[PDB]
Amino acid sequence: RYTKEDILKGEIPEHIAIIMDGNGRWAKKRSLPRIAGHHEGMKVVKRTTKLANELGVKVLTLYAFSKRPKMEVDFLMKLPEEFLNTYLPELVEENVQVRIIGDETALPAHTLRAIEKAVQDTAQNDGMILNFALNYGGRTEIVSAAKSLAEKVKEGSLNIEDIDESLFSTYLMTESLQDPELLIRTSGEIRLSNFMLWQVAYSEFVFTDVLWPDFKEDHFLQALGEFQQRGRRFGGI
Amino acid sequence: RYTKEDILKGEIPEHIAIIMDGNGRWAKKRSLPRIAGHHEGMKVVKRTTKLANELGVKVLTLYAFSKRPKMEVDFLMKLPEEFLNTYLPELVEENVQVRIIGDETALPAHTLRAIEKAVQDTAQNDGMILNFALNYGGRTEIVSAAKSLAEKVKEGSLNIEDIDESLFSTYLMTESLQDPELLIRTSGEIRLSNFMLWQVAYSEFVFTDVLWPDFKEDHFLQALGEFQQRGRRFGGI
Ligand SMILES: CCc1cc(N2CCCCCC2)n2ncc(-c3ccc(F)cc3)c2n1
Ligand SMILES: CCc1cc(N2CCCCCC2)n2ncc(-c3ccc(F)cc3)c2n1
Repeated sequence: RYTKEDILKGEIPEHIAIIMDGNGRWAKKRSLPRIAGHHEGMKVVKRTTKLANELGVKVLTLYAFSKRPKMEVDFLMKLPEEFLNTYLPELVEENVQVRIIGDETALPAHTLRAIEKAVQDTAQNDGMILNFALNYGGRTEIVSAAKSLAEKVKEGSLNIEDIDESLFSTYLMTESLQDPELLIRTSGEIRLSNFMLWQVAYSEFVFTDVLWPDFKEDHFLQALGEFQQRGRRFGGI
Repeated sequence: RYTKEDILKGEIPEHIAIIMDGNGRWAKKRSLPRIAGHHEGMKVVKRTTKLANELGVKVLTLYAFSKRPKMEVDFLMKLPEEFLNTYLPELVEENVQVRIIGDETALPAHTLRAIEKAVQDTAQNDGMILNFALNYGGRTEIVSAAKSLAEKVKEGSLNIEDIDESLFSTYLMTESLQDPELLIRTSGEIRLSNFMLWQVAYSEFVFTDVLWPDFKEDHFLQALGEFQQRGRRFGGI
């Protein structure tokens, strides 16, 4: 419905967050193994990155889910390395900054050292930020912020009366990131699932039935079109 | 589409939260003054309370919004008193517990003393809880929880390593309430608008274009039907 051209003439949210869901359901629909769903979603991460960056998006936060059989768990823990293997050279050429939020202690040393090198390899780029949220949880992030504030208060380098909304935001894992103007959730679930609770206080939400491996350029455009037409509504605010 | 009978044979969320929006837009549609929108929404609070309580709902959290002309601001600040005036005797007979969350210091003394008496007048009831959220904000609630935890840590009655997800929940304004299984937002906006950020981490969300003064029994049923059919879906989880 919405061509690319139409979308560009309109407003482009600086920070988009996508809850990438439905990789396994896609595989089942396809009569394919579950791991083939996750691999296909990996290629969709690339196309989304490219288009969002072409579109002038400034931050793209992609959320990958967390008790499946431990062959599948190990496989997903190796996806970052495969993705970075195949797509990092064009990520540095396309001027992307690779970044990661979440509990990093949940991944093996080898996976972290691959991730951390792609990070420092793109840190001197200044284009789009590609933020991967891994083993990330909204409530845990909030509680960890409170505990670190409590510890500075305990040590006497922070006074409780100086703890305010903006200071609290500096203690979250997204401290140097503007809040997402747009959150997209694929695979038909209409929930937040413990994702960026504090940060999406005022974000527009766009839900779609489309499964993440199917969520290609046209579907991405339609969500932007949905975002834009909300800005063109009349009446009260 | 969904009769009452159908809805009852299914599962009833124990805690529902509604973002009551669209009172003014309804008035404009009706060629009526804005304050007549707010008064009509007040009568919809009653019918929703009655039906939810008949339906066996255990907690009903209703959210009323917060810079309009100061004739309209003063008018909304007097709605609690009018509502409690007209509907409290049947709220005590219908076994409802009236409760309130939010920054109470934002209302005048007379409005608080009316609210607080309706509270203690129903405190010895044990049926449905009717929770009114007034001058309530998700982020401020979270920050106030951190500041009180910081203060017990400062005084030495709490150790930082004992601050966890469940303890953090005890410091929110909804401390003695289960998280809502269902959040409903009327008037067509698909956003949270800084409402119960921590508490809706896992809630099902139901959005509707219906304006709150129009949101009567049938529309309420359809949202429950929507809630129930999500539980009957197949595939992955
Ligand atoms: C669970 C682990 C996982 C799963 C996963 N999926 C499954 C989630 C939906 C996308 C399909 C591929 N992806 N896709 C990219 C990454 C990635 C992570 C870190 C990084 F630095 C670069 C890329 C990824 N990581
Ligand atoms: C802003 C103040 C306001 C506005 C308002 N609206 C406007 C919001 C949508 C509902 C229409 C009537 N309502 N409806 C009930 C109450 C109420 C508050 C406290 C209490 F103890 C009992 C009832 C209410 N309070």
